[PDB]
Amino acid sequence: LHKEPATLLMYKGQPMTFRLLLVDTPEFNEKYGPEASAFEKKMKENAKKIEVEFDKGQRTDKYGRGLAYIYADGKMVNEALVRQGLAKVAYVYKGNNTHEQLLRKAEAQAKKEKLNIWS
Repeated sequence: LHKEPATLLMYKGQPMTFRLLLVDTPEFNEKYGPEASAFEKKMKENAKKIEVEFDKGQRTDKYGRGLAYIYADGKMVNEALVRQGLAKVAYVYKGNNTHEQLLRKAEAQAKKEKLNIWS
């Protein structure tokens, strides 16, 4: 796996929608929805540099969205949302799952700390 540059996303010169692989933030109309969006936006904007990392499976979902691990100055958005209790670890049968245990760990930390979603 490898990281690629992106800018505020602009990927290889085009804007695409990106989805956060292996994590399920609540939607805008759900509890913690707004706080999840706001955590994520701030982390992206304040970042000096943004990077996208594809997994070894499909690169796009059925909606056309990039399935990726997104990194702000070397910190994984996906994981930090999850650690904040602001996303749950998503289900995956197989394939696009390389950071699963890393992310499970964060969730555990968040759950035992009773943060946001777990409360």
